[PDB]
Amino acid sequence: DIVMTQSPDSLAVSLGERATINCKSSQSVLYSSNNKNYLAWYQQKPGQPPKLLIYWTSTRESGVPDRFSGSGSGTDFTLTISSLQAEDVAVYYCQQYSSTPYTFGQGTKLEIKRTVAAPSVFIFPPSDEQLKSGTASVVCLLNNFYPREAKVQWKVDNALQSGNSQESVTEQDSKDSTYSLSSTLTLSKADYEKHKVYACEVTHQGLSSPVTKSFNR
Amino acid sequence: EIVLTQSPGTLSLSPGERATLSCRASQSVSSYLAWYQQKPGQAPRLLIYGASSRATGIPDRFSGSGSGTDFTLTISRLEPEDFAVYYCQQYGSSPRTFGQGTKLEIKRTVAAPSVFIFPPSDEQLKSGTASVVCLLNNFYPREAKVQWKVDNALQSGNSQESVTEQDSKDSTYSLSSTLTLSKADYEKHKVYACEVTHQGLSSPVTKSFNRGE
Amino acid sequence: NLCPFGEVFNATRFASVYAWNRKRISNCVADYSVLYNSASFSTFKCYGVSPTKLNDLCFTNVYADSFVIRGDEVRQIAPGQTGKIADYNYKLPDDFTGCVIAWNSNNLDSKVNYNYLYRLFRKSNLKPFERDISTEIYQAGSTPCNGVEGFNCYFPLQSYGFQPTNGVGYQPYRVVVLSFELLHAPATVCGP
Amino acid sequence: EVQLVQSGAEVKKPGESLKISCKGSGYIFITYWIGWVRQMPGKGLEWMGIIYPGDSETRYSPSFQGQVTISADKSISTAYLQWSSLKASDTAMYYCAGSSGIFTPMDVWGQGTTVTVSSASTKGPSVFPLAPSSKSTSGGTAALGCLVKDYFPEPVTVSWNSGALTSGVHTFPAVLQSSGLYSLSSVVTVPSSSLGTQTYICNVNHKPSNTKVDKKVEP
Amino acid sequence: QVQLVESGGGLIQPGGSLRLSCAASGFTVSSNYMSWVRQAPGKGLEWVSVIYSGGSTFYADSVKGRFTISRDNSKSTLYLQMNSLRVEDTAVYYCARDFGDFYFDYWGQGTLVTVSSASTKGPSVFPLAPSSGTAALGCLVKDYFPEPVTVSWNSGALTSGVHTFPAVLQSSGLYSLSSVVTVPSSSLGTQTYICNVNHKPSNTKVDKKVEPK
Ligand SMILES: *[C@@H]1O[C@H](CO)[C@@H](O)[C@H](O)[C@H]1NC(C)=O
Repeated sequence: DIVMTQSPDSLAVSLGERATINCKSSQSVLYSSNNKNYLAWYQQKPGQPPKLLIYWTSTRESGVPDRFSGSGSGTDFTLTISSLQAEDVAVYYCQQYSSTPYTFGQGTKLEIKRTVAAPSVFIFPPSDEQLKSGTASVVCLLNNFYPREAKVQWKVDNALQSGNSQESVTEQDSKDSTYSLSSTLTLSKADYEKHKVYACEVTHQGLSSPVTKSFNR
Repeated sequence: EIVLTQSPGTLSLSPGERATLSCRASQSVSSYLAWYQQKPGQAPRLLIYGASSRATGIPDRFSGSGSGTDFTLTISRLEPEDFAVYYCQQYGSSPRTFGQGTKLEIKRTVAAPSVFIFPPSDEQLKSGTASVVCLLNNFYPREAKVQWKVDNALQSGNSQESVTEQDSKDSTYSLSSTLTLSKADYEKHKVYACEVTHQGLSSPVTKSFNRGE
Repeated sequence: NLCPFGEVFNATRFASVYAWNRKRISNCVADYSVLYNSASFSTFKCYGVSPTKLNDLCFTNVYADSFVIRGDEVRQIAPGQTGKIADYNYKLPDDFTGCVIAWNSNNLDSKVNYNYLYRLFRKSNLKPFERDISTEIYQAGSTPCNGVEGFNCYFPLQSYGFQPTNGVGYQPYRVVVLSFELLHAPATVCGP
Repeated sequence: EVQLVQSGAEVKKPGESLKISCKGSGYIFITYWIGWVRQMPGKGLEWMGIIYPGDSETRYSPSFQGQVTISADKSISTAYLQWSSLKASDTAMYYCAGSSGIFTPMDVWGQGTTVTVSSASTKGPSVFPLAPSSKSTSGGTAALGCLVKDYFPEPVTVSWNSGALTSGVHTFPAVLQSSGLYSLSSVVTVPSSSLGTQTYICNVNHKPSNTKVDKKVEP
Repeated sequence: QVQLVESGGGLIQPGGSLRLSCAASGFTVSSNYMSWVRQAPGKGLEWVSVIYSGGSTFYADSVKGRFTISRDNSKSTLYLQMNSLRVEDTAVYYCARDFGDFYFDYWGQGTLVTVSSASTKGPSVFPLAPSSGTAALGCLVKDYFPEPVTVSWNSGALTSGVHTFPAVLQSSGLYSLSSVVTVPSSSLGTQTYICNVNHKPSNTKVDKKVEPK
């Protein structure tokens, strides 16, 4: 199997700038004496099937805008987006069709590099309706921030919480190109009513110091 | 996988007649058929290829016919021997497949069997087992019935039969019925008999011996 | 200057597989949209190239190989295949860059016929894209044959029956093999 | 313009047998080879095999050899991907890709088929409100949402004001809990001056369970 | 003249390996199609493998991935390597000269391949004394494995009326055999009869003398 390796794994390029993605081939991707490399590039938007952009490392599929460019030879190949636009946010794969075992790349995530935006942090106590069921969920919301990297830590009475928190992140927004994160702290009602303070601590690049949203039961 | 069906499964005729054998196929093979003759104890011998072409050295009395799905092998002026298991093979579509075979046997006058019975040898008795053998020599037709009666008691489940092919000299079959007993069981009985029923016998023929006599 | 694809595919009669015809195509604009998007082809297998993008590429030369074989043997027209035809009549290289096109021709080439031939005996397998038209008597023994058929001396060519009453596998199939050449010489076969 | 249309989403228990279809339409289709690509949740694309519909020639990837069977039916121009026995490791989305030859790029892609193999059974979601308060306001904007918990299988559609309220909404991707059920949260940012004038209701629909819940969130 | 002589068949445990040779004369092996055809005991003929004149090899599904066909031009021999052997593979394998992957115009004598977990055992010969015009006598070849066993009378001097029955598999898992002759009466005593039994798989050679008791 011809192992295909891409670099970088994730790329952040500002609007209207140039995006470059590399693809390294373990072997040759030549099929015969055509001297044409049997390598293709695919674009997959979130929730979308893959779409073929460039094939033979240089020829673009019909309808592909001119801002997409492909180059390379031998074992090194590169996909170039000359002027990144809001519609170019997707995951890009390189795939060879030289040998019968078809191999795709690891995938490169492309996001729009916007300005640093501090998250808006909100906390929600569990509802009385849910409290009747015997389990209490505390939700901490991080709204409209960039970059995606953010640390969320739950402290209950200034005691760190482990193993009872799950995070979920939205995709990059079409308009503001920001991110939203929701951390859910799930607990039994017995343990929920054994403490008073439920704090959500958030660390981000856009924060001079970590913020803490808390409430008293 | 084309399957070849042959009819009849077995055919018997007297010398000098004409034997007709049919080979039917699952799908049309367009005359891509071959015929073979396999005498007992011998390898198959090519008879007719292409469903109509005789092989080298094959007498003119053999003849092939038919095309597509239905085929026919016709043999005329049946001499001595010339009777064996005849196979039809198709080579229209891979894999190549054979027919199940059509056994051929000659006919002759009905001859009664010569019945002989052999008590177990004393050398074998020393080993702890006794074998009693009944011989049905030079009889026709092949169909015959052999029953073992020990002290006028019918014996079942401990005898095996083996019959030869047609003799070259006189087309006579021969059958051997062998009774297997332990040494202790052999000493517990006195009279061992072999009763033979055949088309050539008006009444069942029984050959018996007494142990120690 | 239209490329003579119609001469090859729509030919009144085809050549036998052992003497397969080859058409050299150069210095013309090729419109493959007349060829594909037309149905009537029971088998259209392409290797290494896409017929969809054939109308905007430039190739140095294009070859069209024509022959008639049985339906069972159509699979033998493929890289890495083995058989009577792949070894003795028509061989495709393992790195084949082209399309193999076949269609049933029981109406045309089957007569209630006996004119299409194939090579049945050969001492060695065919090299790719090799044409052998020898009718010399095949020598299966140490005895020389002196050009007369006999024991251990067979005519190397056999004829297809091609009867309309046969099965689909036995029915004749006209096969056209498209081979594309990309020499460093200036390209002469392009498209719209 | 050739198109590939696959079958609907499949939810099966482990050990069952599944057969998903992929039908294509287009004049130039005898030339098109149909392949299969597996994409596990959050991971890349994995090539399983390819088949030519004309002669049913099938070439499998070694990683999927014997693990799955690829079939075709040229009469109806459909391709199939069948598992003898399903395992929980097979929870992934499967695409069928069309290419006009072997060793050519795959131009035509299907919409995809989602296969969720799990030992869990269908369960309706429980919808709870995320009350907007002084802990959920940014001065001029107030954040409120709905908590969807303990449902199976995917998907769940959440809408606010029956699709009227769309600006500033965020429906987070479903997270799979250790219980085998999914949990999802959807939140909306609305002006803090409309907490009394307007009524904010989230509509959670679970078609597999026929569970329609309209929860009203209020301070 | 064309000769096809085979060798290498015998007893092999299931899962083992066996290779058979087929010496060829009268034609060049490298320039002809060659095939192996097997015949299960009491069943039809099945095509196993073929090697083309160009070296191409094709196998049947039931033996694909387990059997390998090959030739040695320098020794004019056709080989069949049987790996991953199964009990179902037990059959008589014939070496046939294939004419263009169509039909077999010349066949080898055939060699038996027996695939069983049983162990080779030598036969035991016991006299069959004549009873008290024409008299009958014979020898009993019992409890040998595997096939075959060859029997002779007076080292080939006596060949008329020699009926050798087909072997029958007993309940013990071992074959049994009886061979009898029909010598005219009054020849006993003046002429001594000895049956020559040979079991090549066990390298057993017994010349047992049968005397009228
Ligand atoms: C051959 O004739 C058909 C109609 O039978 C026509 O559609 C086709 O274009 C012709 N072939 C070529 C290669 O143009």
